[PDB]
Amino acid sequence: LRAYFSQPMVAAAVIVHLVTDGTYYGDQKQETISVQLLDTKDQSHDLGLHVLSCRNNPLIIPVVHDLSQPFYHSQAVRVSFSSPLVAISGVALRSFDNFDPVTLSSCPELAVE
Amino acid sequence: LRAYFSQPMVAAAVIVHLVTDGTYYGDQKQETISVQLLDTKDQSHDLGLHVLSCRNNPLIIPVVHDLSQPFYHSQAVRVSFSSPLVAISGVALRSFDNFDPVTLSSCPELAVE
Repeated sequence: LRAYFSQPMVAAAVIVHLVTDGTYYGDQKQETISVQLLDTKDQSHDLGLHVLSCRNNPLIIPVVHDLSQPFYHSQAVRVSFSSPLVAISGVALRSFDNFDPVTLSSCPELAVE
Repeated sequence: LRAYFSQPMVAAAVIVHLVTDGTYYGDQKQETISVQLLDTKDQSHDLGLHVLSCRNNPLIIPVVHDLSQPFYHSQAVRVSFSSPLVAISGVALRSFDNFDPVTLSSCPELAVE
């Protein structure tokens, strides 16, 4: 599931809202969702495998970004799952409202004798 | 080794400059250094165990901060090691020069008919 966004911002977290866990009524296995952030430079950043629970309806996936590496804008989110009973109502991107960390990294007379 | 800093800022990375690996001439074991960032609220954040090498002389330790969690100022760095031959010339804190991410998270007439 490839979801695009109008304004490419940083991704503090990815909110994935589901209405089905994907669990079949005859199978006891749990269902996992894998989320890859996509940049404006078309690069995939893995966010890992997460199980699906109705208790965690708006799944919050926290993006752990290394502060030495530069921040990057996020354009698309690819959610990869291997179960056809999984349903997603909407995918959200969480950003910082006060600042954009990507673009932020971009008088009298003085007399000396 | 508890090193304090004058201006508490964020810690993008910790630079630990060494002049000895701590390796004894009769022992083949490597020597590890553990670094804990200390906050202004007096809380320890673990940065892990790192081996000491003369090739990797400045020893840039990156800090992987989860973007959902709030940023915190760093006051002190505690470097814990269990070998008496380890020597440290200086401990540095790497921050963002353009912005402080902690404190950054803190007209005409309109006529309506």
